[PDB]
Amino acid sequence: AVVTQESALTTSPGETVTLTCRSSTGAVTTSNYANWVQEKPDHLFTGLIGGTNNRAPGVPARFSGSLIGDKAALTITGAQTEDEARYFCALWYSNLWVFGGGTKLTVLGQPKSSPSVTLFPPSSEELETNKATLVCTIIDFYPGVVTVDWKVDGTPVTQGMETTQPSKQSNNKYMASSYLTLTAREWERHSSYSCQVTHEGHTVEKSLSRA
Amino acid sequence: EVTLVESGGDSVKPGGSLKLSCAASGFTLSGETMSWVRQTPEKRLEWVATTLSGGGFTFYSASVKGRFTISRDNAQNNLYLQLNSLRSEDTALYFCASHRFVHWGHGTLVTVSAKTTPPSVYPLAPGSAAQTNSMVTLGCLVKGYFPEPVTVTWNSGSLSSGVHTFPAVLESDLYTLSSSVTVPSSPRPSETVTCNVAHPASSTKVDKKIVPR
Ligand SMILES: O=C(O)CN(CC(=O)O)C[C@H](Cc1ccc(NC(=S)NCCO)cc1)N(CC(=O)O)CC(=O)O
Ligand SMILES: [In+3]
Repeated sequence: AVVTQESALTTSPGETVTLTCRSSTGAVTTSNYANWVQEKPDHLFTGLIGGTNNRAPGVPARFSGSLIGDKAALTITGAQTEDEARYFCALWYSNLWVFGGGTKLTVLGQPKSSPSVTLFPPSSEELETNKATLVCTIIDFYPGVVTVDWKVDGTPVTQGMETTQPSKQSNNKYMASSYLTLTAREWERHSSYSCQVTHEGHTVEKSLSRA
Repeated sequence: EVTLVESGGDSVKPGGSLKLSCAASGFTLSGETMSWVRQTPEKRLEWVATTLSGGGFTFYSASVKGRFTISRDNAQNNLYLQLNSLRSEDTALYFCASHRFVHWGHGTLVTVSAKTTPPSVYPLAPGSAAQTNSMVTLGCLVKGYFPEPVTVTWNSGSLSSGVHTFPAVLESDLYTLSSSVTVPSSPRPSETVTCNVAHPASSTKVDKKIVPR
């Protein structure tokens, strides 16, 4: 059994939103004891709903769990700004527990903002070491969701790319950075390098030509 | 007031063993179903194990069966988890949760790696650059260190605004951090910029001045 949830959702403060949890194997039922937990900054978890309906003590009335469709659902009636968190769901399959991938929920507390991207070439000092680390910095983007894709000579570089996960900023915006590692030999063989960051449909591509 | 606090996580070499603890407060362990859950670097949640109350069954994730053992210590109001033929896959923040995951502990990190190493700092300068906003972004690559943390600063506090330090990244048993600064094209190259990095563990102190490419 696989448990699927929406990647991300975005609401504005005061609106009602619904997050769902689908079961690979079949209809979610009462005996899967649908569970909902929230994850806040600095990996702070707290249980919201248990047993498909039951609100943990202390959790505000705003959150509700239920079954709608062949799925388990969490509705946040009149979503508040402090509700921008990650929501995970868990289902019991009479032996084990299966957690879904989590839903990055966004409550717009400020205008949408595009990422400030910048690509750095590999330093001299580094190439000496037979290493070539291309750094792509992604900044002041809001919502906190980005997709990074790397291209070497127009071909999508399928590997050697590691990407950090979004992290808040004091202005409650987010950052991330991606890395592209190659050997100094690899690097020589190519002349066009590109880091393309997509955010809410709009793709910003910062490139560089080596030769 | 219920309190959970796990301890025991440390670096460990692949194939090594560990034993984590979860001390409970606010309730009596015996009559409470407790679980172990792990959050990976990918920021994904995974069920590790559950032990039912009364004196009932204990269930294990397929990814954990045979290698990990859960134990209760009702006498000390402690929950234990033994980890034995450790794999790269097992590196994560481990947490214990109460019945139906209402209360959670703060987590304990277990890193399955090779060994301690001071960082290789690299300065990042723009490639024969321009100035869009009459603003230039400089940086610093803090590479191949172990274990975490690292302290990056710029002109040692002088530069505070325009600083973006990115979370670490672990690839071949070693971390990779990156830091940056944005400055008007007035300050650099006219004035110098230095990234100050300090690796506590290793008692490493390095300063890299960012000069033109
Ligand atoms: O809490 C859990 O992790 C498991 N929960 C599911 C839930 O409460 O959401 C389910 C659990 C009931 C429960 C207990 C055991 C099994 N599996 C058995 S008997 N397998 C037989 C193997 O030979 C299934 C369900 N609890 C139900 C409840 O809380 O009312 C009682 C308990 O936790 O002891
Ligand atoms: In139960």
